[PDB]
Amino acid sequence: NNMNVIIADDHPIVLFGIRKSLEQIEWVNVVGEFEDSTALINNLPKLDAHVLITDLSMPGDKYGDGITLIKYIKRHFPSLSIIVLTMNNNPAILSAVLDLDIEGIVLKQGAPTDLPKALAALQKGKKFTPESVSRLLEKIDKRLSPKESEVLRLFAEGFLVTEIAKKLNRSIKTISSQKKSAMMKLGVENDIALLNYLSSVT
Amino acid sequence: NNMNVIIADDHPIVLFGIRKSLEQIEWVNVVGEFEDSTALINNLPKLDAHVLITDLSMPGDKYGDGITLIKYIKRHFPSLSIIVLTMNNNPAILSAVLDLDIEGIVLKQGAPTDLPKALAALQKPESVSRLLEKIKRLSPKESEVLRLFAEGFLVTEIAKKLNRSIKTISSQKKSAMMKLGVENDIALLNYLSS
DNA sequence: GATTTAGGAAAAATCTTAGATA
DNA sequence: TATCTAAGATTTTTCCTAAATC
Repeated sequence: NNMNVIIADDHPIVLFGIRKSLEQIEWVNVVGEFEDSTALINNLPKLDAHVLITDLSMPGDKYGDGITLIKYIKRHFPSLSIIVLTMNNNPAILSAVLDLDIEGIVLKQGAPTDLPKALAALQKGKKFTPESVSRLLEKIDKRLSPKESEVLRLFAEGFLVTEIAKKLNRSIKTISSQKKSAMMKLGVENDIALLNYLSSVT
Repeated sequence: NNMNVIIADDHPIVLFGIRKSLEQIEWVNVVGEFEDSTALINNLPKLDAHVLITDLSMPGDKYGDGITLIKYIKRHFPSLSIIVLTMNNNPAILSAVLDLDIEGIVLKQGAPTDLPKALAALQKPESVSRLLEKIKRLSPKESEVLRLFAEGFLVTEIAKKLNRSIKTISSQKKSAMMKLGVENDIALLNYLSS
């Protein structure tokens, strides 16, 4: 019935915001606020807590951030239910976080009543998906072929398409075709978006 | 004597946060919260308001965002004092924003008290703008074009948004890269995240 | 039976340059 | 002096479409 929450976000003004917005829900209890991964993981065993609410990227270098951070948490506190609350509009990175079996994603964009919804579905033992989230996942075997991986690696290294083409003794259109379809598979629409995925799981 | 604030940020959870933290200060009045540039500029004349508190980037395509958006505001409501509350430790982009002559910056990182400080200095030359200044500088368009790019927008798309030619925007991006001593798009973005 | 490879067509982004601004 | 703008020819990349490969 009653609920124990830990909030982790590196923007203190946001942390304040989540605390104040969660303060409203009388079956929720804020039990720790944390600003880095390290303070978080150190105090995790100390608070019996049901729910962790985190952003992806934050400071904290021994335990990391993003996927890594969580994966560590699911591994070591499997009892603990994580909601990711992110600014991240990237379909692929969100998609990777959903392959982790977490209990929620909630974008920081247009989601005033989303969090309470996300948390309320956690009592029910159900998942919530913001309309905003599923919209972001509309683009989406999504696993990529060996050439596709190569072409992508080289690209994520700084190499240009025409340069990749020279290196692998293949046509520019071949390499572009390869990159382009990798991006299709990954549900990612532009180079900025691709590179950001490419450093998320890396 | 009393103070009227308009808050504009696209994260509603954050908007809530700022409203609740400002709610504490009895000589401050939240008079409008806004989530895009267009709703903001449309309601600007409707609220006699002293202070706009904004992030850089938000939706709103008639009037844009960031520098452009600000500059539009200082042009049309020069009475209005803007505090920018932003979420990036990019030195270059911030550099351009501090050359803008607004009446406050506050980073979203580590600044629970900074916002009422910023507002309180406005009662009584800029302290807040002084505060992290120490920490090859790029031109206002150059910063914008770069920001927008690093936001995921394509050169062609940037061009559409700003009602300017693709060659203008490319020329701007390219020279920003030159200023920054960076060779290619991969290299630029990687800088842009430090 | 999907991946690997490209052709021409096409569009997107850069290398010029150059007037204008301020 | 540095910055804002964009036409002009050029380069890079993608769109569309289709062949051999494995």
